[PDB]
Amino acid sequence: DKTNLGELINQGKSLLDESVEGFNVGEYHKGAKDGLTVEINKAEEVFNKEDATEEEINLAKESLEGAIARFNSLLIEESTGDFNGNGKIDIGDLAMVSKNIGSTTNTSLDLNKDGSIDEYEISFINHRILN
Amino acid sequence: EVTGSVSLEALEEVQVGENLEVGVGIDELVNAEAFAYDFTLNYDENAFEYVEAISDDGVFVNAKKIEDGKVRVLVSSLTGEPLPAKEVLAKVVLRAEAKAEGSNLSVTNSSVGDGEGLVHEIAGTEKTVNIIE
Ligand SMILES: [Ca+2]
Ligand SMILES: [Ca+2]
Ligand SMILES: [Cl-]
Repeated sequence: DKTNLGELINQGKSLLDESVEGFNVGEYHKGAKDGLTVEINKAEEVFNKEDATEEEINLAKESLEGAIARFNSLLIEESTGDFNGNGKIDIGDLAMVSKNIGSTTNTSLDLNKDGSIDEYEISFINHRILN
Repeated sequence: EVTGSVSLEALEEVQVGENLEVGVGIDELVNAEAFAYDFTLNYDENAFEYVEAISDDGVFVNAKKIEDGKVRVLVSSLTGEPLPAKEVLAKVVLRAEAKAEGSNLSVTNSSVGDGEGLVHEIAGTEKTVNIIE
């Protein structure tokens, strides 16, 4: 039985259909759509016929559900990049990214969730402040 | 108690059709370190047009025109170290369009952020420039 796996695949494709990457509120961080696509394809492979065992199907559902969660976590919100959490995005927030450039331990400052703080975060904060 | 002041350098005289690079930095910052810097450059749009903002590779710069004669600039360190004082951090490139005497260049609305994300105001500065034919 692959009904639920197929349902999750269709949820993922719908997220792709409806989403755009960019720097603005309601958009997703660069790479979000590529990442979700890789995971949908993994799930699609298991979905496609043959002798997939119920455990293979279950692992695939689990991984794709995690991928959907990760995609949603990459949604840019009003407060994204307001780090000290003082209600606005300003030069203090840009300074926090700068001080922490190269950090692999600051997993609230890692906006695109790629594992480190670099020019992406700098570029994002500059864009939000000025626009 | 944090105090500080902007630095501003440019040629004292340029001719119509020549670029004026206006170099902005931090003259002094007391009781804080700055990893990012937010300032506004004011100029006379009757004398100059705004072209772009540039920087050397230890610093990231983005700027946006607010209105004629007013450009907001953001500077941040790429080095893992604070922005240094007594160095040009960003240059705002203006282009001379018309003759002018004692045309004012001023930096206002200037503040810095520290490593912990705290913001501090710093004092602006001004100088004049002549545009000749
Ligand atoms: Ca903030
Ligand atoms: Ca990152
Ligand atoms: Cl400003």
